[PDB]
Amino acid sequence: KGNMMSNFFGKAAMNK
Amino acid sequence: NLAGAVEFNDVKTLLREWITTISDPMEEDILQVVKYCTDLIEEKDLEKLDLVIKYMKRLMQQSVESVWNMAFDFILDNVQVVLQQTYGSTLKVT
Repeated sequence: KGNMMSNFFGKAAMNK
Repeated sequence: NLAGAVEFNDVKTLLREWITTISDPMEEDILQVVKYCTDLIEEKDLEKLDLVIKYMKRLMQQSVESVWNMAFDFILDNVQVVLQQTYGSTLKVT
């Protein structure tokens, strides 16, 4: 679900 | 913003290792950065646009031969196109 090969910005996205 | 924070310390810590380390940038960080570039134009925060674009371009410029040179040309294209339609000018970083 998204990320393709492990998001670098989208991992550090507005999400906690 | 950049991902979740408008802090240039966060922006910088995203962009720096992204451009230098990731062998093949997936479209999802590429679409998030282009989104904010065009959004910083419309949100009157071309101050932060200055910071984001100058740092992004500088690293993608000094990268020899990678996808980052095409990403340089792509992101910088779309931001200046919105900026010439909105503000009527295209900021040349130089």
